[PDB]
Amino acid sequence: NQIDLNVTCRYAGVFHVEKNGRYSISRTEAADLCQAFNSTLPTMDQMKLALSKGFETCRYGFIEGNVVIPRIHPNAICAANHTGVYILVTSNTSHYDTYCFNASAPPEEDCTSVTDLPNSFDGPVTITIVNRDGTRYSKKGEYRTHQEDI
Ligand SMILES: C[C@@H]1CN(C(=O)c2cnsn2)[C@@H](C)CO1
Repeated sequence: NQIDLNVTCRYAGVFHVEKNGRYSISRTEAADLCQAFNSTLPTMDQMKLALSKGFETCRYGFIEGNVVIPRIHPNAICAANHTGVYILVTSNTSHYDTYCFNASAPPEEDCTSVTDLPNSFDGPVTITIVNRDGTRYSKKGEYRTHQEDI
């Protein structure tokens, strides 16, 4: 009973979280997941400031109100070559990655590793935070509050 959470650097508190190496997070699960990181879904303004500090990914993820990809460099296979905060307009499906915002993080680029999931609750799952440099932090618990997400 294991969940891997791959996380990035933070940029003005905003970071990306991919669960189990595939698009697998619902909107309800995303809010609960950021809450376990003492974080919230970023606002569009918070995401635009993170972008300005150096944040980009090549993966769709929830923010408050939309599903987006922050892009700095145009790449044909990432958000159809767009730059800026690219907003997903048309999709049949409901599961993506998520972004999270931690107000207590540093103001600009923070590429240190994430070493804790401070607000997860008691439960049976081995939850492993996997950093881009491969460093891992694991704990037994749960973060999903909606049964349909389990
Ligand atoms: C990234 C922020 C802070 N954080 C960390 O584990 C951390 C430790 N050192 S740097 N980042 C988690 C609470 C998620 O929200």
